[PDB]
Amino acid sequence: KDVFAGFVTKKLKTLLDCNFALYYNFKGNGPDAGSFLDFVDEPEQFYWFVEHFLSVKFRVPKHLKDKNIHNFTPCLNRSWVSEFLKEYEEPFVNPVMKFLDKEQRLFFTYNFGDVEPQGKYTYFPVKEFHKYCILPPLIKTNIKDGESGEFLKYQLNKEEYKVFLSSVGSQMTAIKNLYSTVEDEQRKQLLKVIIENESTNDISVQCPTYNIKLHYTKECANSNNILKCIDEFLRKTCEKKTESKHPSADLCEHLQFLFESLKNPYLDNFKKFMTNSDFTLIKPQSVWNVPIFDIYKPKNYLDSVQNLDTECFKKLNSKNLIFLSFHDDIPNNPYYNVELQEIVKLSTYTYSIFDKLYNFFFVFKKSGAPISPVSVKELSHNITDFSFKEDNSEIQCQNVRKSLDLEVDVETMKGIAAEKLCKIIEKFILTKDDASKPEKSDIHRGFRILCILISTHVEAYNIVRQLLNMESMISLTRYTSLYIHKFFKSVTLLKGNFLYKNNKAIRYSRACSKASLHVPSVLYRRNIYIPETFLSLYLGLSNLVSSNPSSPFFEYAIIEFLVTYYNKGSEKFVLYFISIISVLYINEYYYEQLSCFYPKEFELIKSRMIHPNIVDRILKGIDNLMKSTRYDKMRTMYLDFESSDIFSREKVFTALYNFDSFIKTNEQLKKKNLEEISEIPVQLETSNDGI
Amino acid sequence: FTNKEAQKESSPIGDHGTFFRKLLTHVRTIKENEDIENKGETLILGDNKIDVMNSNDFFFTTNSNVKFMENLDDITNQYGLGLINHLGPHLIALGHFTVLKLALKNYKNYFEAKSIKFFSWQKILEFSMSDRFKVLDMMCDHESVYYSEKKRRKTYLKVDRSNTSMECNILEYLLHYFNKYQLEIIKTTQDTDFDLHGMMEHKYIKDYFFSFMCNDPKECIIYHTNQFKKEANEENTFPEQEEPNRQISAFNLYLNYYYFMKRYSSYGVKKTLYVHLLNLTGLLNYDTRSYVTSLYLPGYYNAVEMSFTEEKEFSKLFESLIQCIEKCHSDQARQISKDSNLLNDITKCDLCKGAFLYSNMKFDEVPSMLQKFYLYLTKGLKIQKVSSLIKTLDIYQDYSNFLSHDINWYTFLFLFRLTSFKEISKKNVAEAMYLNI
Amino acid sequence: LFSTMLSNNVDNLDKAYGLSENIQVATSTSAFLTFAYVYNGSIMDSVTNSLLPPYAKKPITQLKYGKTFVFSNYFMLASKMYDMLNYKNLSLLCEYQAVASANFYLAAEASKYLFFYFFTNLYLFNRNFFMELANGFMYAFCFFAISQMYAYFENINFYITSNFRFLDRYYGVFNKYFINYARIKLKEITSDLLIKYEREAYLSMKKYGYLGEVIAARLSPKDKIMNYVHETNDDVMSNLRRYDMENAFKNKMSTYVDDFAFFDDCGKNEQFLNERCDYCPVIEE
Amino acid sequence: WMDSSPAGFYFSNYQNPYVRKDLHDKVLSQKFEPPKMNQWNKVLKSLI
Amino acid sequence: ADIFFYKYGIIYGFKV
Repeated sequence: KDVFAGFVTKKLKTLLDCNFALYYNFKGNGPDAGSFLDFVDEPEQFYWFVEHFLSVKFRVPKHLKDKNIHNFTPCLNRSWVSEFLKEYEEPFVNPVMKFLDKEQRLFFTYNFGDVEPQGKYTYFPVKEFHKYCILPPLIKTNIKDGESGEFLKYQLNKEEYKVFLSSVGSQMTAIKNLYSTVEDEQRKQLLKVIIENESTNDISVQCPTYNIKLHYTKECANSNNILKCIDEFLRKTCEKKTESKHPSADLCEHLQFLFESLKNPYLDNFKKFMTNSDFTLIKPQSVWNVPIFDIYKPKNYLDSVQNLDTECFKKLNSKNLIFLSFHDDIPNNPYYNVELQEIVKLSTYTYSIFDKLYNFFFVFKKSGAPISPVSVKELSHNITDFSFKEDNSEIQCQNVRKSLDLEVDVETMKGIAAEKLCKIIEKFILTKDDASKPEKSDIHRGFRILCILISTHVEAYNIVRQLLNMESMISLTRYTSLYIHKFFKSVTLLKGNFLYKNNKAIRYSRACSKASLHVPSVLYRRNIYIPETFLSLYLGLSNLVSSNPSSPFFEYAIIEFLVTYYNKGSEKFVLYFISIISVLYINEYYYEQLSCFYPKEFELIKSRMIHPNIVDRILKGIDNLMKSTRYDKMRTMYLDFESSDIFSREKVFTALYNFDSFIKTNEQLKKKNLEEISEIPVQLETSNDGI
Repeated sequence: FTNKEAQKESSPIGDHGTFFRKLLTHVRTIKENEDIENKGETLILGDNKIDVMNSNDFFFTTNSNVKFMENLDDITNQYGLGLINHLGPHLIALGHFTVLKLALKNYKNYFEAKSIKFFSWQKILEFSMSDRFKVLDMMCDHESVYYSEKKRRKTYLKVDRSNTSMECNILEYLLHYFNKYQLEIIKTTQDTDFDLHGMMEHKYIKDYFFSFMCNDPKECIIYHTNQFKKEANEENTFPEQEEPNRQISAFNLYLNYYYFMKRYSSYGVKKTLYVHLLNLTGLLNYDTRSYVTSLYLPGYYNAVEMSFTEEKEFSKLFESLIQCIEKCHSDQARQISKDSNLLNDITKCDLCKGAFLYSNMKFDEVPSMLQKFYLYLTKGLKIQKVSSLIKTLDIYQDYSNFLSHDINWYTFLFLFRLTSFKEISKKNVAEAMYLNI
Repeated sequence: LFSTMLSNNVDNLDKAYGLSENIQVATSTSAFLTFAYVYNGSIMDSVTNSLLPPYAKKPITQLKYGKTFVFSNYFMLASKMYDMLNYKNLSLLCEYQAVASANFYLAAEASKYLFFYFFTNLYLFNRNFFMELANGFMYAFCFFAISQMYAYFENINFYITSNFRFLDRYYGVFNKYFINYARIKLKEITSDLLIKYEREAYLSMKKYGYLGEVIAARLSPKDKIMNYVHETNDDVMSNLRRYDMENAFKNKMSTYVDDFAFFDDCGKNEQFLNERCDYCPVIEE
Repeated sequence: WMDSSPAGFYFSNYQNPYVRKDLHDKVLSQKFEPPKMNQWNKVLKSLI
Repeated sequence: ADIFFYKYGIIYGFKV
């Protein structure tokens, strides 16, 4: 328990160095790049590094080759932060930040010679000034039909001499054929393609984009309304251009080439814009919805061919646009503020992002014992019925407790589901008494069962209402569990949501949005032979598991599907467990809620559900099979990671009745407007010069 | 089936040794330098030009002489084929009798020691199309994991499968093509009101099919409904007499047989599809009456037409066969089998020689089946690269109207496809079948 | 003539246009509205046809001079043939579509938008008139489609695919769609919500066009190429024509409200959730 | 010929020069007719 | 017409 003056133990430096090596070599064959995270001058990168690498038990990805630091084997299954804050009394954050930055400095000098640090810029894309370009108009005519030998199409990546005329001529094709002055050795084929493809009624331009690359917190700390800090950075990149190591700064130039080419009120307002300190020209081009920046996060999924650069730390969400205009308006939007990361004690941060589930992989390898498949020869020694489970009897209307109501539309259901989950989270957050010090806790036992169970309810409601022709064919909706997923990725960023900057709802919201994803993967599956969409309540299980509910092999097939995930170490096992059980319960909920009160709807939809008496036998078979001399490690592990409130019919049906009661009560208050989840920007008029 | 005294009328010791030696000599005489470039094109049509295409027997596999049919029977019976000659490639009947043969060859294990599981053929058709193969695996006593998650044509090739006796390859082929037949029926009925999805709870398939012809999930006579007669117009014209009670059961034998024999030949396409779909919904449940009705319906014979999809030419498919016979002209066993004793353990190039001798026999001036088929294919339809027989409607319809003159045409196609796979000289039958696609 | 005698649901299409109400205006305003829709939808479907691959257009589309004079005579022939049997209401539609052939320089959206637009513009409360004119308009659109499909003059090969009776299929599909649309929303109708529906329809079309041009400007730099013009060789176009004819009725007219929202951090087995497709075959190599 | 018909002027007028009102009283009370191909036949014959 | 390939017109005239 030293005070951590300036240095650490020797066993910790090895872990830190292997962490640095894994980071720099993550994409492979790159132990030299300039992906230097500047900790001291950008505090939002320190926390990125702490979240993704420093406080995570060590695990090596796909890499089977040999990488410079040798070897990883002393460091596997250890987390740097938990060893640090248990060796010393936990100090402030600035000493730790300086210490890590200094050791990254010495690591980056020991390798890659003496090339300088300070990268990891932030990207702002911009393309159009008023219209028709910003960048040197290397516009491309992407018409088809006429490349020499291959599928390629037409290209006209033209030089800077393209420079156009004034308002004298107003037609794109006209100005196109006009400037054929000389065009050494390319004139005749250019006019060839001109007379060729002026027909077919399509001519494209599409000139490219330019990325401003400023440091976010070094130039936008004060000076709110991000547009302001961007423009003030733009006017500091003029000045007798002779700079050194200030790259991506020729933008003053590119616009000069454009201003001297159009007209002369533009030089006037442009030069009065400089050196007056009050002239905005950034002019947002959309409505700027909630998720502002698109931060980069690694993954064990081998991020696809969409690669931009190994410097892009943040980025504009691509539904928020920017164009450099004069004489325009800036509508009032509450999302222009510059909000930065607040520094924290490095213990409350590590504790505020932590859930036990993601340690499953590290328990598996510590316990071993991988289960073995069943090998049909053994299956004929253990199965004794082969009877095909038909059971087509009647329903007893005595004690079903009418709850269902088929008059609420779907958007209201989505709103009410989101509101109910938000209320549950609000209740779970405040736990008595939250007195310091809060040491370490897990997500309250029984929450995932609530998301998954409340999301299956809404998905099945959507399917049932679509089967009865109660939804207009112009406002249909696939995957109601989208609106939940999205809605919980940005719930701590919405004004007036009662969870605004709580910092405790993140791991509750993240838990909750990684499931909603797991519900419709079961409820929609598209089997291997005739892949199409079906709108049923049991075909998804049959396609996922490759068996029928009446077959004598259904429970074995379900358990084997789960066993394929239990091995290899994987949290998918728990989530798929819960999702399958939930679908089975929701079948027998809807069957007896329709058979007892909607006899017409029931005589239409009777063949899309199973029965309340087949589901009972299936569930009994599952629970009997889990507790028998095999598949037992599975049950112990599940009970170690999640609650045993499934397997209890009466504890699962009270949740459904409670949700129905909540709908009935708080439906006369539901006129909200369904926060939008789309990814296409909402444009503004911008009738500027295009003639 | 055989002990109607043999060694007296249907099996000599076998003069085919000299035949095979001379044939190999001939094919190796043709297999020389480039003076003739089409190998499987000149040894098929040896003598030309004789035996004009069209005279009254171009459509049948034999001429009007009974001795030629008797000789074909004898040749197939001498090798172990036996059953595949008297039954066609009928899915239901060949499955039934191959399971009976399997049960006779391993009687003590099944029904005395009771160490292995045994299912009837009428029960296997009642499982889902992914469980049918697992149920076949735990009956032929083979080792394999139960849960697969992939397709059968990719899981089959993950174990040894240097298999035991041929019944197990025959049943694999039959299950594969029964699955194909089911999927084709389901995909081709598919109106804008029916929609008939995939693995969908056989009971519910029957309920939904009856709730669409006569708008009620109870059974009704489909020949009297208005949905049955949307394309053409029908008449009741049945002996409405009870015999002996009201409410005929829609699976009755008399009703179905009567309507078949009276008017099946003047139906559209939707009506033949509806007839076969009614029979299939009978077979997917237990319903012995559908098991019996499926013995005269024509769609269970011509499911072999789905077997030819490779873009090779007929000559290459003949060359593959020639090369598997010459592959087994070296080893001692087996030179010949005596009869079809049904405990006889048929081997592979026994099947090879049987299919060859069956397809390539002549009677003193008359072309074989290969020559009639090849002449129809090249001079009649003018098609090489035999996978265009099923790519266009008119070609396919003429092809299926030609094949329907004789049921030995289906046996010819069966025996020819079984031994003309590409990797047939190295591997087994079902293994080559799955390698081919 | 033969593909028309050999069907069941042409008389239903005939009886759907302009019933003499009681004693009333006798579809004069309906005549105006249908003529206006012919006039505009002609340009609409023609500019839709403008950006297409080969094998999807008629030979009357490639010739340069005298292109809007052949369609006139083809449609006049079709109207003569429809009149010849008994269908005096299906020949008037072809007469309109032949008169409106001069100006020849996802769809139901524009159909309903134009219908609401012109109706509200003309009547600025009788509720039956609205229903019969809406039925006539919506059936007239499908009639435009089917009438233009009686073409392509490919000697025999185009009509031998597997269906050849497309009229009954199209009628069943559109009948179901219109029954649903009429029963659900357009009910309890008065002179307040017409303006509403018009506003939301115009907003919806503006959103559709905006996203269309956006994805058009976005599709080029991506590494996801779909050819959109495969070949001009006269052997692969027949494959594609047959494939379109076969898989035509394996699609629906339904639109979804969330089709540009996507799932994040999927696995390898959860990718199918991002396809947003019907009858999606899985292809390997 | 089509863009000179009595019913071609208005459909070319979407920027309203007070055209909606007289269009609507021509359609409500007066008889509004689309051009007939019979009219175009005589023009065709004359120019041929 | 007479196309099916020509790029110009081969118009002729008939009556039914």
